[PDB]
Amino acid sequence: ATIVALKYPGGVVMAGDRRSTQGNMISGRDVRKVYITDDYTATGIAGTAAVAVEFARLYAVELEHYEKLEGVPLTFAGKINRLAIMVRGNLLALPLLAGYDIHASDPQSAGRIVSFDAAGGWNIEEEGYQAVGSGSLFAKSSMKKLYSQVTDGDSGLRVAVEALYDAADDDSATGGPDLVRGIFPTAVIIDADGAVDVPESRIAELARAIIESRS
Amino acid sequence: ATIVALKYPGGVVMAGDRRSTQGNMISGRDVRKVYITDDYTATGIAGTAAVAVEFARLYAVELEHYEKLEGVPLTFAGKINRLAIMVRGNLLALPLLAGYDIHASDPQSAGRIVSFDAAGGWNIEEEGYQAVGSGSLFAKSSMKKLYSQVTDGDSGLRVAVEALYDAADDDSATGGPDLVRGIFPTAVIIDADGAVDVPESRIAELARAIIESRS
Amino acid sequence: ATIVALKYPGGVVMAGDRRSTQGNMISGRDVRKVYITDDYTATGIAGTAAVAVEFARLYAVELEHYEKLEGVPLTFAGKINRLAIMVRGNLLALPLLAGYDIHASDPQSAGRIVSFDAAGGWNIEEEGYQAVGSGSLFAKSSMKKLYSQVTDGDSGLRVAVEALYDAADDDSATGGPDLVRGIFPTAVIIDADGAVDVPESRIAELARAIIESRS
Amino acid sequence: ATIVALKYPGGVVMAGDRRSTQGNMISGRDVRKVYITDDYTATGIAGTAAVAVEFARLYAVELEHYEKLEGVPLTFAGKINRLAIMVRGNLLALPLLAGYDIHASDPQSAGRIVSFDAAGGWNIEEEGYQAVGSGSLFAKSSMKKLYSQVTDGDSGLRVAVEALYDAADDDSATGGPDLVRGIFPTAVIIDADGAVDVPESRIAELARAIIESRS
Amino acid sequence: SPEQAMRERSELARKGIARAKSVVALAYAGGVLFVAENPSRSLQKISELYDRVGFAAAGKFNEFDNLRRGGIQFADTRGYAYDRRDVTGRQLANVYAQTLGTIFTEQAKPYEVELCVAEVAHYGETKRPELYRITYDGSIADEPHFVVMGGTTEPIANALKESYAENASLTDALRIAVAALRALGVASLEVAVLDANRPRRAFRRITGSALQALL
Amino acid sequence: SPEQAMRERSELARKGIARAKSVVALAYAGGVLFVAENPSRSLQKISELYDRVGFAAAGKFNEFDNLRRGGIQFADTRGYAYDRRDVTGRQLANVYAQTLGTIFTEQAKPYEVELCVAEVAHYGETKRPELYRITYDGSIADEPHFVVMGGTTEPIANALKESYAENASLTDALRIAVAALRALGVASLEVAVLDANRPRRAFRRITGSALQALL
Amino acid sequence: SPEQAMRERSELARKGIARAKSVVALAYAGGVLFVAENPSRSLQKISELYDRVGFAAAGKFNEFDNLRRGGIQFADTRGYAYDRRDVTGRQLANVYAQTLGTIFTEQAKPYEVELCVAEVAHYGETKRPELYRITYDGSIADEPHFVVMGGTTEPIANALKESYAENASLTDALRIAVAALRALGVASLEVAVLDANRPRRAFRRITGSALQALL
Amino acid sequence: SPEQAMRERSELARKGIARAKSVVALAYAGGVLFVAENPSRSLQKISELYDRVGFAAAGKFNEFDNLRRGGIQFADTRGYAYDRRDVTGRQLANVYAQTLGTIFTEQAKPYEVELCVAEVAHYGETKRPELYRITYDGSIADEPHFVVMGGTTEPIANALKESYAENASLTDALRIAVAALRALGVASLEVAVLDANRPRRAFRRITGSALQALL
Amino acid sequence: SPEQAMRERSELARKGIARAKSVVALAYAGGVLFVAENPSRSLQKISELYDRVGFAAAGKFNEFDNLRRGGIQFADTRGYAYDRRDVTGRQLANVYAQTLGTIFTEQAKPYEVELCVAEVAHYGETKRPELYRITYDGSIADEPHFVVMGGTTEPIANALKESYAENASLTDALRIAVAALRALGVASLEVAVLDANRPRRAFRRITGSALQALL
Repeated sequence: ATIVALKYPGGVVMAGDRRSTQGNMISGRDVRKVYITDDYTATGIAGTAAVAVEFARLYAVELEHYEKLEGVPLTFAGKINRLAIMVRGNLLALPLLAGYDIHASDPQSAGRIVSFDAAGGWNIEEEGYQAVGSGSLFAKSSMKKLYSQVTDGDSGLRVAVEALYDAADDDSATGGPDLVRGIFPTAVIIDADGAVDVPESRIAELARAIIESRS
Repeated sequence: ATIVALKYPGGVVMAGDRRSTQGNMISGRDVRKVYITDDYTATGIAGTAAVAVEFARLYAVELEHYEKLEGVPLTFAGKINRLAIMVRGNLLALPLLAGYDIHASDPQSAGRIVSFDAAGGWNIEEEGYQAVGSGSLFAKSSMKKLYSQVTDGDSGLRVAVEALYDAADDDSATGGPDLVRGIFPTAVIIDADGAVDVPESRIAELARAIIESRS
Repeated sequence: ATIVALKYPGGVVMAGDRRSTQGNMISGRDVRKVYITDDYTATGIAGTAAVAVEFARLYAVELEHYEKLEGVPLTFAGKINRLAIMVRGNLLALPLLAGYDIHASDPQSAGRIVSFDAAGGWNIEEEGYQAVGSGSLFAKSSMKKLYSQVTDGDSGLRVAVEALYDAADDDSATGGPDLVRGIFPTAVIIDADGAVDVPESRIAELARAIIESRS
Repeated sequence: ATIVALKYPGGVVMAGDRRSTQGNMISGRDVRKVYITDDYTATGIAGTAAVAVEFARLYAVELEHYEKLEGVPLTFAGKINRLAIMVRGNLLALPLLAGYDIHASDPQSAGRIVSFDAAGGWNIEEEGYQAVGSGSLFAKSSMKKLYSQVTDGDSGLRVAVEALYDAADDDSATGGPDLVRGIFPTAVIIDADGAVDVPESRIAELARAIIESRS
Repeated sequence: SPEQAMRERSELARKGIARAKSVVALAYAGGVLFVAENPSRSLQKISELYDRVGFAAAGKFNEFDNLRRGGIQFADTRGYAYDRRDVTGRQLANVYAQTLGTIFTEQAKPYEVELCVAEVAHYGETKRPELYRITYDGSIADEPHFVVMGGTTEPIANALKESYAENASLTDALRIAVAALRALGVASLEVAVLDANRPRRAFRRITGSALQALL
Repeated sequence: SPEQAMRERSELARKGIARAKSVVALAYAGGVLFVAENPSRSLQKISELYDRVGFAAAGKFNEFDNLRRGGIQFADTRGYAYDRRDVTGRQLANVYAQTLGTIFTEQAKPYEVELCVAEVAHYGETKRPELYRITYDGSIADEPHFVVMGGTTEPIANALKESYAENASLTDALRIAVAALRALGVASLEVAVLDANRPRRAFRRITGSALQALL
Repeated sequence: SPEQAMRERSELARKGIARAKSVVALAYAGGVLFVAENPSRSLQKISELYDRVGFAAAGKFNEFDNLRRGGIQFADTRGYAYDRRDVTGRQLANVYAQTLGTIFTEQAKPYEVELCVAEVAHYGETKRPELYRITYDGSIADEPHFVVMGGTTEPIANALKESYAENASLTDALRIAVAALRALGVASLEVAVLDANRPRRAFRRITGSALQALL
Repeated sequence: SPEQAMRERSELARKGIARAKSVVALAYAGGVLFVAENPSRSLQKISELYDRVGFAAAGKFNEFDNLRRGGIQFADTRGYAYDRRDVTGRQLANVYAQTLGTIFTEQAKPYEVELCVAEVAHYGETKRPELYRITYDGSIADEPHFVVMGGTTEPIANALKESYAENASLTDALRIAVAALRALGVASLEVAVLDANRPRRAFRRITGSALQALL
Repeated sequence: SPEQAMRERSELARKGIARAKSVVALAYAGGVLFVAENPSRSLQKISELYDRVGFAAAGKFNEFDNLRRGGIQFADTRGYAYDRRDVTGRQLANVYAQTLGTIFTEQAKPYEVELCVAEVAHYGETKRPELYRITYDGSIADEPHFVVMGGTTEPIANALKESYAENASLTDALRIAVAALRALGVASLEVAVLDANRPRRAFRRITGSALQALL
């Protein structure tokens, strides 16, 4: 499994693969690993569907509990602090966080990426892209060369899909586009208007274009 | 032991074998591993009769306690949540859940199959069939080829019995049809009218027809 | 040690050997391993006399406590449930339970045999006979051939004594009839009129007849 | 160390050796290992003097506490039950119990011997003699041949002293009669009139007669 | 002066109970009939405790709702502990009486509730229905025919003592109960029965066009 | 002023006891006869505590039911601890007296109950029956012939003091007790005996055509 | 004299409640309308409990703020435990009634608060809105049309009983509620609605130029 | 006003004690003589605490039975802790005084009991007997000659002050005590002595033909 | 009679508060101005709670010092838990109100203190200052302009209602507050401000020649 997040002017994009395996045997085919936990925040865990969905549900419940109790949503700094408490208490796969900062001075530079290390410490990415999972190295090396082509949301989505394809090309634990069954990776786009899921047809067309170009 | 569940238009079927062994010695001959725990829900545990019957009794008691306390049966989403709490608390063999969703928009697509992994996480099957146990691989590989012939309840029952026969053919821990003693696998069918046990004569006739065809 | 129980029309019989050893040295000669714990229930533990007698005393005290508190004896289903709680709490040798169901629809099919596995799960025997202990395999293999001759209480007692003799013939930890000291196995018969101990002279005559036939 | 107890018509006798060692070095020469804990009960522990005397003191205190609280001495069945609780709580050397049953129907068959196994379970001897300790096997094998000569208290005392001599003859951890220092084994006789200690001169004369006969 | 306090508490409880509406229970041929005046659909005074045990109460809703929940929990625990046949109306009545007595004695303010427990025979068995009445101070009584609770019960008691026949029909009993209560259409009425002809669960609620047709 | 409070509590307890029905116990040749007026079959005032110990009470059912259950539990624990012969009527009477005194002293409201404990000799033994009376404040008395509790006991006490003979028959004692109580057919009467001729369990309940034949 | 204390506590609670301002709830076509007089922006008497559950209170702010927080916590816990559809207005009303009754009974000073709980149908479903009223002593009532709490409620109750129409509009209902309350511009007024047309979260707050435009 | 409460408690204790029977203790040549009026054989007011310590009490049986049991337990614990010679009458008297004072001070109702503790010299030693009197409020006094407790003690005190001689005989002392108590055959009398000539246990009970012969 | 106790406690609290000196708070253009009469330099009634939260109190020093310390600890804990922007004046006012209400209700003697909490906008933000007043019984109010506590507050309240202007200067506000308080040099005066122009910490103390220059 591999989850990739990269920043573009005016927002941030997130995507993940759809494969879960027990060693050398394929366990699932349409595993969803990216979820929307808030109006301006999405999370992703590289692992089984159950762990990721439980983590997303717990984070959403915590955020909504604070929101209902105090009547105001938490600041982005406070959102990261609560997430790290949950990660430390659990310990395991580590989560990836991407969101939008609506209180930032510059709207064009408001997208954020947060990563947690093995020890549970959180770091804020400054290179504009981050990948986690087994194929994280290949995806990051691909984004290193492909990040110069990102200028808007569509370019960022294309680059993320290409990074996922490159990661799946070199890792057997990551699944590539399934053009026989029709199962493509899921993506989430967060901007000033909020976090929205990308429709499967645009994902499908981008994957088909990348596959045709690679031939 | 092997428990197989597959979906057909308008319902779902479940079946299991009748063998329990201590290594290389046969312990039981008529072990029952599928039980009805609710009006629209059945469960199955691959193991000894005592563990399966205790699990079914506990699940039924929990469901009935909630039903009597609140006056309304739990939703299907809430039924899975309570079951996962019981599985996590115990840890071991893992259960298989099949039921009918009466609140689904499409009645023809209401059958559900739920599986729990080793870590205790629950997953909802989308391929239409699932098998657990020692002979799960052979049964799943058989259903992979035989699923194109399922169009109603009787076809699904035939395919499930054939999958059990194929699983028993390659695994020594799974028992096949006993035409000398007269012990055949047990099956449960759940539809819009509720969960009902299949009579032993229809099981017997299907097993006899499959055996004759294989000769 | 070996304890054998087999069903006959209208009741059930139980018997056990009279040997206890510490490895290769004989410890006791007249060990009693079958006890009557209720009007319609007897139990047997393959092991030392102290453990078996303490288990029987505890079970009898529990049954009598419930009987005096509620004024009605427990059902057969409830009797097994309480016994399994005692077995699980202790953990070891495993007990064997035989009794009569007076609430059964068919009086001729009312005898019951209950066995507990290593994990502590209870199972109800359906093959009509069951043996536990070190020589259980030989006794069961003997009853497999000798069960066709059981038609009443006396036939069942003869078959049980023959099974004990066959088990002692192949196992050094099980004692056979002592025709020099005069120590023969103990037996218990449970029928509609209740559980009664078999007198030692009928045991002695059956053992002598079997020994003479074997010569 | 070895403690031997054997039954004679109308009572029971108990005796023990007077040696305690730390491996291959002799530690004590006049160790007492048999004590009177009640009017009709004596006990013996094969080991150091301190452990045996503490055990006897604790048992006597418990018996006297019950006697003073309820005003009536415990039954023989109740005396064994309390002793087993003390043995189980401690865990080690195991005790030997001999006493007289004044409520028995037959006064001539009232002597009792109780033995505790390694697991702590108590057994009632029916062969008429019992020996515990390191030289228990030799003493028991001697009593096996010498038990036919027991007809009264004096015969039983002679046989017990001979058994102790035979046990000491083959075991280096058991001490024989000391005809230089004048230290002979201690004996206790329990009959209908109560438990009494045997004077050292009768012990001495019996030991001297046995030694002379063996020459 | 405990007498003054007891009289004041009894007067307060009687005043609290007398302001509540009237609920009546009848024993017809097929079981037990419960009739109550319930203008609110959301709040109910008649519920189910176990398979063959019913519940009815009059007074403050919050005070008897907790008692009903506790009784349901106790019945479920006792059924899972021993067996499903263990739970009877006597045990629930006794525990309710003890709880009410303890509340009356220790708590500052007594409960202003009246409790009725009805039981029916199991499927395929013949046994007269049992009705119990629990009064606020813990008093327990057995009523062979009918129980009237809440409000001015004397006129209804006389109206039910007159023109009452055993082994009546459901419709005849319903009309008799309605006429007695009036001394009232689909709305402001709650009707529940305990049908002894049901296999396992005897409780059944009549509401809607069925009640009007029966009326 | 403790005197005023003590007098008020005593008056309240006497008023509560005097409203209850009368239960009488007689000591005939074969044991102890218990006669009480019980219009309800479900509720009973006479029960069994141990093998040779009976129980009888008058007053509020819930108050003495708990005492009976506690006495049964205490008797069972003491029997399992030391021996079955340890439990006697004296210990149960003493513990009941201590419990009643503690309830009278510390609890807000005294128990309005009267307790009677009867014991019989063991099988094959000769000993006069013992009767004890426990009064609500903890007072204990020994009654050689008969105990009368509940209601206006003076006329019944005089009627029993006159025309009372030792070593009478069961029928004669039953008629004498019935005549004394009247100063009453199968219904509204509860009769139990403690038969000393029984091997182990002396308690026996007479109900039905047998009671009418005896009457 | 519990009656005097109860009357004094009730009088104190009524005096405390009657000094507070009036808050009214209306059930229009699109949901539930809440109107209250709130001169302070910082303090609010109308809040949200769950997706389709509202909250309104009158009295001391600190007393009902804690109740609101506890209700929110309980709703969140129950939603995370079973499912999001488990939480309903009935459970919150019941737990609030139990809490208020316990406060009234045990605490030194009763709470001078009035509680209202309103629920609306889920998205894409048809169901009439439910309104509940909880009174300080734990009394619970169901109001089909409107609930008026705080202050002299009689004139407002009459003004709302007259000129009230079902299935009205938001503006018409707002004007009716304002006229009833007067019998009041953007300031010193708090308006919240439960919009059933919302997908998941029905609570919505109207404040600012929107309220003036609606007015 | 602690003085009023203390006087009322003292008056209540004196009234309770004065209704009890009289028990007297005498110090003759061979030890201490205890005489009491005990019409019941089952209940006893004179018991044994240790080897050379006696016990006597007057008043409510349940109140001093617990004190006797506690004293026996304390004496046994102290004897097992340090030595058998550690326990003396002084320590028991002191602990009884502390217990009685604590009961009088803290408990709601004082104990209506009178305590006497007598000690005798050890075997082969010369020492005058010691008598102690403990009064309900914890007061302790030393009586050189005799102690009279219970009932109208003044006439008996004068009758014992007159015609009392030291170093008298058992028979003479018994007659003197009986004559003093009368100011009375085998029945309704309890006699116990503390014989200093006994080796270890000095307590001895005289009952039956021996008492009549002594009288 | 809770009303009498409540009135007496309120009168005691009012009498205690009215003897204290007067402290006043003003909201000028740059923040919040605190003026108090403090003849002791060591003791202070104005302190700091968080970055933008102030504190002022009147009454017994020891009673509000503990409240100030608890508020500081709570603010620090909440800031370290979620974020520094989480802490606001509303939460501190609410927790102070709950604490004061609990002290008034449960504690024997109410606190004779008056509390004021003032908050200012963050750096680079525009928002009107907020002032809260907490009264001894837990009552909370919002004051838009000024808060006057301690002593005869009516003349100062009128003097501040007259001649008060918004957006005034520090010097003008200081003179107005001093004139209102007089209706007073460097000594016996304590002045603190909450400067909104400060980056992080807004609290500032004016003492010494600066205060004289401002005056």
